[PDB]
Amino acid sequence: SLALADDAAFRERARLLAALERRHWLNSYMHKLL
Amino acid sequence: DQRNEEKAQREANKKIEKQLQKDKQVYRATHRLLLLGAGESGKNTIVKQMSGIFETKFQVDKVNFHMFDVGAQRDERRKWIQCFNDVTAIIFVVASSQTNRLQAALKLFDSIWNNKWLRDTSVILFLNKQDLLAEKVLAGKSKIEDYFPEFARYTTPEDATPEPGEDPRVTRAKYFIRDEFLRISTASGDGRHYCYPHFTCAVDTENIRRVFNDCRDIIQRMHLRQYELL
Amino acid sequence: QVQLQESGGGLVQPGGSLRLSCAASGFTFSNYKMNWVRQAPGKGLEWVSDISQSGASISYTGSVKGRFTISRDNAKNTLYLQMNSLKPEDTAVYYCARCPAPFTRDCFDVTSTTYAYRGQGTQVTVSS
Amino acid sequence: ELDQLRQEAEQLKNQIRDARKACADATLSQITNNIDPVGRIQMRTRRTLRGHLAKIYAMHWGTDSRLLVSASQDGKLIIWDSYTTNKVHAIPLRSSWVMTCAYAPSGNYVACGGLDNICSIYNLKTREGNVRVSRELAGHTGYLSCCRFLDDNQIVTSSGDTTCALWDIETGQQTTTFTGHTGDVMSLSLAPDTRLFVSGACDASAKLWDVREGMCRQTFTGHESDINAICFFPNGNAFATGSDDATCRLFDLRADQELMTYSHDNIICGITSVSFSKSGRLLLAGYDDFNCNVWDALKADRAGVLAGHDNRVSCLGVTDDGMAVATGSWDSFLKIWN
Amino acid sequence: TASIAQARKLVEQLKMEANIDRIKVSKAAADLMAYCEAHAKEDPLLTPVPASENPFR
Amino acid sequence: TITIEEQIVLVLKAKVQCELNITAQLQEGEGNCFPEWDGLICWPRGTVGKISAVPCPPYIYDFNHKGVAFRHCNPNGTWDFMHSLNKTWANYSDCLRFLQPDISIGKQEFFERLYVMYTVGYSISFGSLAVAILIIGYFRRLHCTRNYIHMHLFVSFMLRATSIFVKDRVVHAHIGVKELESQYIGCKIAVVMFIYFLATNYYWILVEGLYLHNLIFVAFFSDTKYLWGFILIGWGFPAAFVAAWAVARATLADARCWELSAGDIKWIYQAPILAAIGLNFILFLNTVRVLATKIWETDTRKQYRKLAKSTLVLVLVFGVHYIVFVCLPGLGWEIRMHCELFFNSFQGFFVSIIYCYCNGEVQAEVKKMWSRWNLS
Ligand SMILES: CC(C)CCC[C@@H](C)[C@H]1CC[C@H]2[C@@H]3CC=C4C[C@@H](O)CC[C@]4(C)[C@H]3CC[C@]12C
Ligand SMILES: CC(C)CCC[C@@H](C)[C@H]1CC[C@H]2[C@@H]3CC=C4C[C@@H](O)CC[C@]4(C)[C@H]3CC[C@]12C
Ligand SMILES: CC(C)CCC[C@@H](C)[C@H]1CC[C@H]2[C@@H]3CC=C4C[C@@H](O)CC[C@]4(C)[C@H]3CC[C@]12C
Ligand SMILES: CC(C)CCC[C@@H](C)[C@H]1CC[C@H]2[C@@H]3CC=C4C[C@@H](O)CC[C@]4(C)[C@H]3CC[C@]12C
Ligand SMILES: CCCCCCCCCCCCCCCC(=O)O
Ligand SMILES: CCCCCCCCCCCCCCCC(=O)O
Ligand SMILES: CCCCCCCCCCCCCCCC(=O)O
Ligand SMILES: CCCCCCCCCCCCCCCC(=O)O
Ligand SMILES: CCCCCCCCCCCCCCCC(=O)O
Ligand SMILES: CCCCCCCCCCCCCCCC(=O)O
Repeated sequence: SLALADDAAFRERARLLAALERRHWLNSYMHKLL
Repeated sequence: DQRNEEKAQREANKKIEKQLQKDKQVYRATHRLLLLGAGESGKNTIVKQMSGIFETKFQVDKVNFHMFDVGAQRDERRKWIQCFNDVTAIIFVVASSQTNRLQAALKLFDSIWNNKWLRDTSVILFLNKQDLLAEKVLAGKSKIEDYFPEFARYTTPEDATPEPGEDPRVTRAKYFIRDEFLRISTASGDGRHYCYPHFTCAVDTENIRRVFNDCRDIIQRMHLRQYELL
Repeated sequence: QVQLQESGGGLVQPGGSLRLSCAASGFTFSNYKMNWVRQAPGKGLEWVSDISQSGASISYTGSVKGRFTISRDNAKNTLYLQMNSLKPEDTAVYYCARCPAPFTRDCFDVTSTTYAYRGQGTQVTVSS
Repeated sequence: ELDQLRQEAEQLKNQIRDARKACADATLSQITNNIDPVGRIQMRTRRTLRGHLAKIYAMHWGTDSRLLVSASQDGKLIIWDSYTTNKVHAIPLRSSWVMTCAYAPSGNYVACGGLDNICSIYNLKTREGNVRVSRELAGHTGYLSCCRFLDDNQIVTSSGDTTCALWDIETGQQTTTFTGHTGDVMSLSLAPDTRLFVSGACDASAKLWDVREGMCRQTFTGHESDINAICFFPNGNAFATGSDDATCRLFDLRADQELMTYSHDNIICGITSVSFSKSGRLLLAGYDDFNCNVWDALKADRAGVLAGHDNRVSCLGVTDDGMAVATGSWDSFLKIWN
Repeated sequence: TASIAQARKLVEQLKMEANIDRIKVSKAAADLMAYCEAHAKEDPLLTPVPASENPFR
Repeated sequence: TITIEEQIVLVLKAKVQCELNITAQLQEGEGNCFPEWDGLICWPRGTVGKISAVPCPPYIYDFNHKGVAFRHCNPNGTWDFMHSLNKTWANYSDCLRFLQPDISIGKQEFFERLYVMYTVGYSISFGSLAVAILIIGYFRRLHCTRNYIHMHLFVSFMLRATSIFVKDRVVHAHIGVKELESQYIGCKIAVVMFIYFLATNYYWILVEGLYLHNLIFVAFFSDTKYLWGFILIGWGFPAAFVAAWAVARATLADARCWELSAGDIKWIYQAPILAAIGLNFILFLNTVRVLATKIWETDTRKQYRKLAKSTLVLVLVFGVHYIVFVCLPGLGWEIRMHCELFFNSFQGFFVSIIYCYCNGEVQAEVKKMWSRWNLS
């Protein structure tokens, strides 16, 4: 994560993908409510 | 019939393989020395302090060493010296000072060094009779100046360290002979095998530690050659 | 049959000059490093000088370094030793010896008593 | 006193040279030009014996073409089964340096010789069940180089002290001594009839020795450098010598001169071991430059190259039936070529 | 007097070596060719043995 | 960094807490617009004729806390419904800034390009080291303790590369759509084999450090006596702390997949690995010192050139670049990540070149085998 470079790339990419899917689901959920 | 013979033969093979794999560790752990020296030079003092061939078995720092001294053998060396390529080191012991014995020693060292099958075997070099050489040069007889002309036009090297209580003429003769062996060793310039020259007194206990450190350097440089670092 | 034949020598005066020859018969002369050995009366064999196969690498004993001139003739198959500024301590029996193996730098046992690849020798005496 | 003997020796040598030139009616190459060539010979490695730790200096095949004896500098003498690559016997030698090994024609005794100057004979009968020294022989000042079994009770041995010995194994004392050499005696080869044997030596001469008489019948001086190894032609009337001058020479006893010289311009490296085949048409020589060459004996041409050893091939042996060739080199490997 | 004794031994040895019967080179070489030709078929190295007969194969 | 599943949990908990809050103030009532829960915000009592602006709720990571949600209350006491259908009208524009999706798209493109770069580098390092293991294993003479340790290193290289490919494909496959009106074991075994063969590679370069440094620095070091020790350390100590990490991660957190980092839990595997890299750097420094001493003891320009060449090769073998890049002091972070992944991906290829392609013994064996094939 913080130290290891390949682990940094994988965990940071996983965090970005998780935030992206969470944001997309939140936007879709609000659009369904709106 | 054939199956029983094959079984017995396989069991004998297994026992012999186990014996050879128990002896392989002993053979690879224990290092080997060839104590080659002129008859004038005191290698008898070496085998006292440190058949056809004689054997000395010892160990230093849990490291086993066998040192092999040439006993009763014919002066023609050109065939049996090839057998000693496998040994870890050739300790070559000469006397510094009647017949000339320094030039024949230099030629014999040149023959050892330039051998195509001794391009992977390192030579540890002992210059014995330091006190005798000091007494000869202090006596006022220019034996080394007569034998070697370059000694007259020779300057003591600055990097070389002189032992206390020694005349500068003594150190000049000592490092002059050392430089003679260095020029013979560096004339080839191959770098696969290295020569280490060490002065040795008539009575000294440091020789075993010097051989230990030199064999350390030989094994380490051989491993560096295997790793291609050197 | 490998045979080496020394030629020249004799009783000479000190400070003079002398030429020696070595007729080498029975081998391919061009491929062998060769050398000279001497035997002082009542003393052992000591190395004198050498010459390589091509003739580039030349070395001498220090006590005669700069006083002898070794040269090999591969065309006429003869080894030639020139000796000027002679000394009374240089009286000896001279042996033209051949190193044992072709294309090798190392001459192991050229200086041994019973070595079989040297000539019969010649007597050189320097008495005033 | 010395002049009248040295000039007489030179006259006798000139008479021998003139007799050889008078008897030289033709050359082997000239008459063998009209002989069908063998051609390229391809030999494949069938077995590979991996048991030794140090360099394998010498070997000797058995008379049954089944068991081979190999000696190594580590102190191990190993008797191998060629067919199955199984180690039949392992013997720990008292002296690490061993320069020769021999296998008796009966097979009971195996002998090894080395720098210790002592020939050790081991009995393979093993009534106790463990291999033990049957006898140790110490009669040679010089380094021991070669030994070969005539039979169970007599052994011919070669040493560096310019002497060849015939030892009676039962008594333990030399039956006779041969003193003709002026140089180190590298090797000897026994003829099949065993009446005569040949000794190659470092004095650039090969000596035919009579066992019963005790003197050398014939002297061959055709070699520039040290003769490392010597072997017999199968009939026993001729022999081939491998020498450090990169030439293999075939000498005929009755002709009393050099029949043929095998040499190549590129191959300047020394020769370590020679051995004929069963017929004698192929001469197998182990050269210094990390390969073995197969030579047509009649045509003086290279039939084949066996480049199966990374290090120099110290020893070469050929079976009596001729089925396989075993080569031992200093990379601790034994290669069997068929 | 070791040197003269050794020289006499060498002269006697040369006399013994010189007085030997010698056979013509062509006849003996023809005998060698006949020996090579006669045993050419049986030789495994000169003529390869079949794989089934071959023990090593 | 909040998980989507955890966000759904937070939304359900906020729903339960708001439903509990309803009971306290519902009974009294007012003529004004009735408070309600619409799934995101607990609305207050809406004054007649005035727009109510409520701050965005503080349990959503992706909302602007400073923004206000607008909703109008009519004089009839009901919240306004949209013209299109029977849905309550609201304005939520202030909560969702549009800069963050653009930043996410740019970062995603960066990760895709980075993924292609290390996929190519790990493909090259797999392809060269299959050939390297084939060459070293085929040759009988090259079987030695040193080459055996290098074969262990090369097997760790190939298993690391295969772990990268399998981990990327399996992790990409597991992340399906999950919606409530990926926890399966494969996603966790990809993570365990990724930070197990990363640890295995780093400990094997540590083992080669601890074997070259023991040959150089320790007198008459035995090859075969400590070989089983080295194999035991390399294959059992990473197994030990990776297993401890797996048990601790399963017990303490047990997320949907172990790809998401935990601050406390990560040190369990990070600290021994960083200790191994630091110790390897110390071994490198001592190796440079003693090797330089050997150079000084034995043309000056030839000595400096050989020292520089050996130093570069020694840096590649000992992994000095790990200390250099990790200790090196945003776009700069992206460039640093490119350099780190590029060197990590091509390190196996470089070691393959050094110990197989540029190795004198291996080249000699290949040339001799080619000559033997040419003659036959
Ligand atoms: C199945 C899970 C636990 C992974 C297991 C990995 C380990 C134990 C296995 C997988 C691949 C195996 C290696 C395969 C090839 C070789 C080359 C050989 O010359 C030495 C053994 C060695 C190096 C093996 C050692 C053990 C090994 C590294
Ligand atoms: C050397 C080999 C044995 C190492 C194997 C390591 C991996 C494959 C093992 C070791 C610890 C194991 C985990 C231990 C505990 C749990 C919690 C359980 O509810 C789901 C499976 C799960 C998550 C296991 C998955 C597999 C696992 C991660
Ligand atoms: C040099 C190497 C061996 C040092 C390794 C140190 C490891 C084993 C120690 C030091 C700090 C420790 C962590 C400290 C704090 C926490 C938070 C706690 O809620 C769970 C355990 C956990 C996560 C510990 C796990 C083990 C841990 C990471
Ligand atoms: C040996 C050298 C090279 C590396 C040493 C690394 C280890 C021993 C050190 C360096 C950083 C340290 C960590 C720093 C921060 C934390 C967070 C704290 O809440 C638990 C302890 C913990 C996790 C420390 C544990 C020990 C630690 C991991
Ligand atoms: C000498 C043998 C070489 C073998 C090389 C094998 C390389 C395998 C690389 C796998 C790439 C997988 C890419 C997947 C792309 C995707 O995500 O769809
Ligand atoms: C020694 C190496 C072990 C490697 C283990 C790899 C484990 C791969 C697991 C793959 C899981 C695939 C799940 C598919 C889910 C679906 O049905 O879509
Ligand atoms: C897997 C473990 C590796 C160990 C690496 C370190 C080896 C240390 C060797 C220390 C040598 C000590 C010599 C003791 C000499 C003595 O008094 O007998
Ligand atoms: C499952 C966990 C495996 C852990 C393996 C750790 C093994 C460590 C071995 C250290 C050996 C040290 C030997 C030192 C010998 C000496 O005193 O000189
Ligand atoms: C000094 C460090 C000690 C810990 C070393 C790392 C091993 C971590 C193992 C964590 C196990 C957690 C078990 C929790 C049990 C419980 O529910 O109370
Ligand atoms: C030889 C050293 C190599 C480099 C090692 C780098 C170690 C970095 C340690 C950083 C510790 C930071 C701890 C943060 C804890 C927290 O999340 O609050």
